[PDB]
Amino acid sequence: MQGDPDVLKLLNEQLTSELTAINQYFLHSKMQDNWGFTELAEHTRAESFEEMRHAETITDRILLLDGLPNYQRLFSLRVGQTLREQFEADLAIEYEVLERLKPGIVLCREKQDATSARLLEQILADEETHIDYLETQLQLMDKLGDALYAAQCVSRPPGSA
Amino acid sequence: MQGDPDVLKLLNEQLTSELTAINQYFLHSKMQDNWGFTELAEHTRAESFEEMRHAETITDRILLLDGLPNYQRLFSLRVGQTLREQFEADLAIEYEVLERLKPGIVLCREKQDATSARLLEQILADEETHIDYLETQLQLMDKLGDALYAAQCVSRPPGSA
Amino acid sequence: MQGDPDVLKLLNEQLTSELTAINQYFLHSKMQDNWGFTELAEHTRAESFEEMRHAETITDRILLLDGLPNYQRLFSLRVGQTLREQFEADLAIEYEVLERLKPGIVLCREKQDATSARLLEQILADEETHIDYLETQLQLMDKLGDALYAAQCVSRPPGSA
Amino acid sequence: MQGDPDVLKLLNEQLTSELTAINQYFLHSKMQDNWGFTELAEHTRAESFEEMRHAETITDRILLLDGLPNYQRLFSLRVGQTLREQFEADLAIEYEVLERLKPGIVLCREKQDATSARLLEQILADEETHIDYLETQLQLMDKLGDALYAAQCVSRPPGSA
Amino acid sequence: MQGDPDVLKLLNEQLTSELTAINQYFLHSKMQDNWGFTELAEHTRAESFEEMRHAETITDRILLLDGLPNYQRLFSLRVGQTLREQFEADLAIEYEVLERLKPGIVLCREKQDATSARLLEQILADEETHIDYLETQLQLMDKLGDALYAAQCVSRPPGSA
Amino acid sequence: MQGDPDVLKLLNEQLTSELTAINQYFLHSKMQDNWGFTELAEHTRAESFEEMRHAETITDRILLLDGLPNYQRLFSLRVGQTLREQFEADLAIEYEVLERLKPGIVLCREKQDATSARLLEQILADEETHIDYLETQLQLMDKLGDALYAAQCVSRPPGSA
Amino acid sequence: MQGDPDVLKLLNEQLTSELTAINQYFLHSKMQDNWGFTELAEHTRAESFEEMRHAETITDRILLLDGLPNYQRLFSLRVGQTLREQFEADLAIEYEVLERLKPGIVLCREKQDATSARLLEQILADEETHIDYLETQLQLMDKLGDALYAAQCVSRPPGSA
Ligand code: HEM
Ligand code: HEM
Ligand code: HEM
Ligand SMILES: [Mg+2]
Ligand SMILES: [Mg+2]
Ligand SMILES: [Mg+2]
Ligand SMILES: [Mg+2]
Ligand SMILES: [Mg+2]
Ligand SMILES: [Mg+2]
Ligand SMILES: [Mg+2]
Ligand SMILES: [Zn+2]
Ligand SMILES: [Zn+2]
Ligand SMILES: [Zn+2]
Ligand SMILES: [Zn+2]
Ligand SMILES: [Zn+2]
Ligand SMILES: [Zn+2]
Ligand SMILES: [Zn+2]
Ligand SMILES: [Zn+2]
Ligand SMILES: [Zn+2]
Ligand SMILES: [Zn+2]
Ligand SMILES: [Zn+2]
Ligand SMILES: [Zn+2]
Ligand SMILES: [Zn+2]
Ligand SMILES: [Zn+2]
Repeated sequence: MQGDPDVLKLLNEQLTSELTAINQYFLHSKMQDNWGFTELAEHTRAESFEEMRHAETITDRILLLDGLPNYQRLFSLRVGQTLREQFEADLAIEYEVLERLKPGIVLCREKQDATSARLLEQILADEETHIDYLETQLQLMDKLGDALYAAQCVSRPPGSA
Repeated sequence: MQGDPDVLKLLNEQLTSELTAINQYFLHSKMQDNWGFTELAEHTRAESFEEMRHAETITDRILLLDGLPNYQRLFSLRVGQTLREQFEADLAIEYEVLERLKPGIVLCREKQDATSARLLEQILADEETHIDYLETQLQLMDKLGDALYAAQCVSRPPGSA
Repeated sequence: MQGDPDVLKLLNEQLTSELTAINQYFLHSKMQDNWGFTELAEHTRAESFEEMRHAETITDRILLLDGLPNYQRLFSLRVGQTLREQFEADLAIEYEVLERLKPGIVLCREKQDATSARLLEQILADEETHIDYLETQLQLMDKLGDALYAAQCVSRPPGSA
Repeated sequence: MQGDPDVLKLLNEQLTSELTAINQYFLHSKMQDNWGFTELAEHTRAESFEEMRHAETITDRILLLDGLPNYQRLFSLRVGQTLREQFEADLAIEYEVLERLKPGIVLCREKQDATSARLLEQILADEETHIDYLETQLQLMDKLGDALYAAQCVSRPPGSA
Repeated sequence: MQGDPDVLKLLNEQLTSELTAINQYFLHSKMQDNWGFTELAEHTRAESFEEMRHAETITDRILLLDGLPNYQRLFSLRVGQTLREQFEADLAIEYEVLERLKPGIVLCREKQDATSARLLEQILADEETHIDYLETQLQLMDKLGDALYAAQCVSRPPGSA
Repeated sequence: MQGDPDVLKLLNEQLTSELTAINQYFLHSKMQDNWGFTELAEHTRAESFEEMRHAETITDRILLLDGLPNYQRLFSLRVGQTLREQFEADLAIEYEVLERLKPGIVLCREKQDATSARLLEQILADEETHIDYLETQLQLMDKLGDALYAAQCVSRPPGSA
Repeated sequence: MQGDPDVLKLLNEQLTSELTAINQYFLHSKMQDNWGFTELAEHTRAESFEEMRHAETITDRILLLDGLPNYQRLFSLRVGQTLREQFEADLAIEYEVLERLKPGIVLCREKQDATSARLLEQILADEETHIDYLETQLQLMDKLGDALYAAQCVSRPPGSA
């Protein structure tokens, strides 16, 4: 099938977001592991795999629509130097996803591509959950304190890479 | 620990190659799936996961050596538009790996970092096997003919993405 | 026990034939593997193991007869450069086995060494089976054509060594 | 087999380190247990057993090379009086192992004793990992604070020797 | 891939030595069986199979490097006529392997073929182990006496081929 | 049998001390439960049961020796109103057990009642263990701080009676 | 708890013996393995582990009594060059343990430390049993003769390190 050019442009920009999120989350999780925050690392790693799945889903749809998935381009990674900065870095990307997909979904349905819209509706709900998780962590750090919060991210006894 | 700066530059160069290989192979697998070569696509996808593992292994070592893993850089993807071109594209990056790692391993041992050298020795063996597979497929296409080779890459009956 | 000196000379000639057949078949199977004909390679390797078993059985009898097994001597290997040449090379040694064992068996039963004769009767029937297999493959290549026959010797998707 | 005299001297020096690390680690873990840090004690004990295993592996190779394993000599134990001191003491012998084995490995490979080299490459990798665990715990204590870190090393309810 | 011409020459000489050791060990084991040393025979036969596996591993590497495995040449068998002579025979060829592979591994690494070096490092370790076993048996025969040693090589009651 | 009058006096004083420790420990555990220190409560309750078993063992021996177990007398309970006070309370009575049983065991043996001595030796060992636990907890509260220590005595989320 | 200073000195002296017996026994078992006496080596290794267990038990008690376990000091190893010499060497340290612990036990009971006494009574019983095993083997060698005894310490077929 031939996809609509604007829908393909949109799926491709979202693809770039996902490939960027894969790297950002993956690296965060590895850095978290290396700092001793092994319990938190497991969770960030899983976020990474969800992004891998998003990238795949989008690639499929781009191919089905006879487009060219862009695996060449990445956005700028935000590599945080502390737990708080890492949550904010990943929060920043998730909110860029909303800014895009909120009008994006509406644009797909105007173009009468319900299937693309539904696919992006599913990704949006997944990213809204990530946002929810991240925002709650930053809120928890505020309530517990950085030290105390970080203590909930290590195993007993603390472990390593 | 502090890694030797030339060793880390080499580990990061290799990391970039792995990240590039992940994208190249994964896209190739998806494209093979969409063309109906679903049997071949399963194998190419597995090659992609092996690169993901290489990236991870290298990332760990760079961190242990207190370096900064570069997840920002990719090399240029070669996206082939036929099966032969895809094998040739993937073969071209595996050969780049050899050119890098062959003197690389010797440099690591000279710098007295035998652990990073063994890590790269293991990746090198893995990539030599990928080379062997790819060169054998290009040979087989010559022996069988493109059509008949391709016919061994579809299921019974042929399927789709 | 003292074996008859002509029977021991015969048993040793055949052992040399088996030791040669072990190498020829084994190397053919490894070659086939490296060409991508992995399915065919499994069958040639098994013919190798059959020859290994013949060599052992003969070895045993030579020893029981207080002879010296010759493990030093090999005949000339025919190392084929194509599937057809490999079948022909392997067929050529099986035919040499026939020329030897057909009068050989009669000779053993003349020397009143029935047990060695039965030993060789068993080997002869196994080699007649290999001849049958080989002759049928050469016929099949003529019926199917080289490429099409070879395509039945790869897996789906084609693999390698 | 007669081993190279310099290889043997190196293997024996490393043996002495292992025997020392056994006692230091074992005693550390026992002290940790008596302080109530029973969860951390299990990890420290395990490090002990890893050292016992290195001692054994080296002993075997010294014997295979007709040398005399030195079970008489120990280095100076550093017995720390605090968790931080203990990590620092154990870190200090692991760094001594690096300074020995990094040129040690190159020396074995020069003497053309690749088997001894490989054995020490494996010990090196193991000790690099202890170093990584140790430096991560010292960093964690700085991020969490001594009291909070310590509370991750007791069970719920806190236990004892 | 095209292997280095000098490394292929080495791998091929190693292969001749393995093909020779298969024959030597195998025949020794059969001879041991016919003398009644059936328990010892089991162990010698296994050594034979280990040599078969080395021959295989080397063949695969020669083929991956586009070389021609030499299945035609054998070295001179040393066929011992007593247990002591057999251990000496077999020890003789294990030592020739060392003479060859100690500088060989160094040469592979200089040629920047780490993978072939690693393959030979593995074989070297395996042969060092054979040497250790063989040297131990010859020393045990000295300690126990030939009769008494031999008595530990038969079953209860002694069996036969 | 008729026990020695002096050993019976000792066994009976020991019995009073056990009956007292049952009550003290049991009440402490219940109090700990009502404060929310439910994980700590489990351990204190078990200490109570151990004291019940000591009381039983002593009763049986007094009866076998035709004595009159004194189930009427208690010593003064020390009921602490904080965790620290409770450990101190319980430690106080374990130390009184030592004061009594150290010369007691010596006295049984002088009276030639080895069996009663052995029985008390077993109790002494059990109490030394209680002392070790208690002393460790008081030292841990010093290291961690009262709040932090107490936090290791609650479940997640904190529970109640 | 504060242990009696003389009890602590005795426990530490015995600790030194154990640490020495660990090394002597372990090395003996490794040497026995390299000589081909692999069946006897398994028994000698086990004695080693028993010594490790004594070392641990003593360490625990020294710690419970707020002493400093001495992991720095070793006595002189007697490394025997023959099976008979090894039994004699190991017998010589077990007899040193008797000479220490026989008055040691009486001294603990005088200091009214019955728990330490019991712990050393248990070690004494264990070492009395090693002494019995050791003196029985020396007697057996005299009854069977060295060669014949030795042949009961190898497997069938004789093995190696
Ligand atoms: C092109 C971007 C990528 C795509 C589309 C992708 C896709 C996937 C998919 C579909 C899986 C299996 C998911 C599952 O069923 O659990 C996966 C697994 C994995 N990926 Fe990726 N990935 C990408 C990049 C990366 C990168 C950059 C890394 C690390 C540097 C990485 C590391 C891994 C690891 C460690 C696993 C699982 C390990 C295994 O079982 O092999 N991936 N990926
Ligand atoms: C050309 C050199 C040879 C190669 C590369 C070779 C390789 C092998 C391999 C890969 C196996 C499978 C089992 C294993 O290796 O663990 C095997 C089995 C065997 N080989 Fe060989 N071999 C060779 C020559 C010989 C010779 C000269 C004999 C003498 C009889 C022999 C006797 C056997 C026997 C009895 C078995 C097991 C029987 C069976 O599995 O059916 N081999 N060989
Ligand atoms: C002298 C050098 C030593 C060597 C070569 C040595 C070797 C070993 C080996 C090979 C094991 C079993 C391996 C395993 O289960 O993972 C072991 C276990 C043990 N070792 Fe050592 N060890 C040595 C010294 C010590 C010392 C000084 C202590 C101090 C008490 C010690 C305490 C233990 C304990 C508690 C175990 C495990 C107990 C068991 O499994 O029965 N070892 N040792
Ligand atoms: Mg399509
Ligand atoms: Mg670090
Ligand atoms: Mg015979
Ligand atoms: Mg030796
Ligand atoms: Mg090839
Ligand atoms: Mg009564
Ligand atoms: Mg204490
Ligand atoms: Zn996503
Ligand atoms: Zn997301
Ligand atoms: Zn790779
Ligand atoms: Zn690759
Ligand atoms: Zn045959
Ligand atoms: Zn045949
Ligand atoms: Zn170590
Ligand atoms: Zn270590
Ligand atoms: Zn070999
Ligand atoms: Zn060998
Ligand atoms: Zn009690
Ligand atoms: Zn108590
Ligand atoms: Zn002991
Ligand atoms: Zn002992």
